[PDB]
Amino acid sequence: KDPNFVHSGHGGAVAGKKNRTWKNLKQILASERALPWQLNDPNYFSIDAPPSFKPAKKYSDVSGLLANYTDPQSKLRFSTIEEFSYIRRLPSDVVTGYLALRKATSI
Amino acid sequence: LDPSIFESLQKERVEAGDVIYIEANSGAVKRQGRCDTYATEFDLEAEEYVPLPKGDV
Amino acid sequence: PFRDARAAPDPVLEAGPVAHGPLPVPLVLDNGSFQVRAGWACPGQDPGPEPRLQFRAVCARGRGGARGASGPQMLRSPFDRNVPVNLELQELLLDYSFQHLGVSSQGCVDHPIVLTEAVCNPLYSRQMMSELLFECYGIPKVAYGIDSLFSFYHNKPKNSMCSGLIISSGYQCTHVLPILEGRLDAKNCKRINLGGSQAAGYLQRLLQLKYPGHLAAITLSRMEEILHEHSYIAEDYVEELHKWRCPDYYENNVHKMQLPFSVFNLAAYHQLFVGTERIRAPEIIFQPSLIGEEQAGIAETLQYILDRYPKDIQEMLVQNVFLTGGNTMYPGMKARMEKELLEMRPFRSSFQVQLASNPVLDAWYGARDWALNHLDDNEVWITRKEYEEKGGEYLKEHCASNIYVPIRLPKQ
Amino acid sequence: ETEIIEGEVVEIQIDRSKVGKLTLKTTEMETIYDLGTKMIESLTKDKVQAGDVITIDKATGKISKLGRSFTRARDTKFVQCPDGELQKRKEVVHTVSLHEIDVINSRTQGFLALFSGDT
Repeated sequence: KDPNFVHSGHGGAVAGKKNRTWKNLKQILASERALPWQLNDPNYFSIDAPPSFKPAKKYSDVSGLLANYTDPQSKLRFSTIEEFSYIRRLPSDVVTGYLALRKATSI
Repeated sequence: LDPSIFESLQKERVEAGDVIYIEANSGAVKRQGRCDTYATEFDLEAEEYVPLPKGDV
Repeated sequence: PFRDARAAPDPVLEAGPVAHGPLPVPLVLDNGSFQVRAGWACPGQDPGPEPRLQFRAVCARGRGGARGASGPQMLRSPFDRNVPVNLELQELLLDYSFQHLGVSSQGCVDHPIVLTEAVCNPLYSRQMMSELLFECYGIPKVAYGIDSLFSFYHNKPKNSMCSGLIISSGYQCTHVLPILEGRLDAKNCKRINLGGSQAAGYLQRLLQLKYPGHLAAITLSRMEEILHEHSYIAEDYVEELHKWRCPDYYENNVHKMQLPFSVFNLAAYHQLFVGTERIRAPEIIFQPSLIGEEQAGIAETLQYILDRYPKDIQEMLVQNVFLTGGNTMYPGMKARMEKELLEMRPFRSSFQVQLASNPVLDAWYGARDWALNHLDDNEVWITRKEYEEKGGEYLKEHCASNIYVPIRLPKQ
Repeated sequence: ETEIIEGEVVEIQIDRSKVGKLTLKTTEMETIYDLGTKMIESLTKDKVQAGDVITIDKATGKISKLGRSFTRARDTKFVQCPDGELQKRKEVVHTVSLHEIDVINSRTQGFLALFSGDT
């Protein structure tokens, strides 16, 4: 049949209260940060890109065109008069959608 | 740049991200506007934003 | 209209298509969070005849434990952020590949393998992976290398030492890999924590909020079609979206991506008009603040890693900007990249932007050509017995693999 | 080509450099704008208050106010809010006499000699 029949207990949660799989990536990184690293070493987290040095261009939510404007109520951003005529008619279900879609203040 | 051209940048009130015209004979300097990659730095600021020049440095 | 994706092909084989010549013939294994792909190295054949087993790296099993749908057939995946971090699914993912490739007879996998891994791989992940691969699968010797540098190794002129930027872009990360005389400069290499998965998830979320009238009719597995087939990366985004502002250009380019049919029917069976949406999703890797993330993106990172070198050594790596990985499938990706690069290179200076001869499969063909060329090397592979004297975090530092740090892992 | 903002100012907020935030309304849209330092030192300098109607030459930060809106004529001229969008790419035609270019070029502020007769 198969390459094995007696697969060893590698170190998932075999019978513990925790989840069956290994430690998730955040927990691998939290434990990998305990090792005797030198300042120059290729740490998997040190590969993270910088925070952006530019301010990020305002793109409109409902249409993707360049947004000059942001609404004092819905905090969506928009480019033209007819897009405001649309944004104020949206249900709050999708207003909180578009804010969360760019991880704005909406929780 | 020599320090006299830098005094001229400083009189033109130039900062990093401004679009500048320098003439190397005359020592003439003109600020032309902030580069529009910074046009989102505030939602209104009292400046004119010019697109990054489509021409030779 | 959309199509619908395939499922359940019949790529069944014998004990294995083991080639002639020397006794070992290795498996070439590519692991990434979109797809697994695997095949025998097929030595002495110039074109690889089949990169066998193209399938989505997502799996399911019965709630009574009775069956495991590991192949292309809700589901789960063993990766996080395009690194494997699993055992109980990672085994049934490997089992499916070996069972379809052919297993010889005894209680191990028959012959050596090259297994593709993350750019840097956390020491624990390679330990967990080598522990699976030596405890359960028992491979006689193993090579770990990087999808991106393998696709570069294929696209090289020669078996020669080279310098370049690998602009890689897989399912959940895109990485800029500066390389110096074949060595990956992992000291100042960088990645953006975004990729095709997050662009497809964004394109889903856009059309969900555009069409609440049928949130169930669009689905991620259909977004993967319009993201590969009809989306394109801008030559420069703030100008492309400006020509999208006028109705005449919009109507000439907005796409009739119809849903399947049973008022003009479109309230339930819309044509799903995509306009700037066929640009926005591609732009995620260039401008990740489109999805609210504060990461620098593929243009500012390329500047930030490059300007840290001496001016006289920036040239011979910008002389090989190499685009690779699933997102580089977009039409216009070369044409964008050479603009984003012209806008940051010294005024008269030359640059060269090369696209992988296949945007994605060259990771596997690269690992194939690599394994074929390195088959009979000793020092290049982790041999099975080395895992009793090195902890499984260990790496051999061959070209197209990461730096090794002299280290150990405590475990019980 | 000229960048003009125009609208009723709905609300205006300032705090310590300085940070601040302005809102405007036309008959047909609203906006909230974060202000840069050289707008803060203009909206405050020209004593702008909620219910004013203002026109801003965006490139310069000059506030051409137009009285107060009719919806705040309770508690100056009064006027209806501007129509259309807040920020207009206006096109301005302009005419200058050939003599008037000759005079602007004559002195440190030559244009006074257009009026004063010092020419």
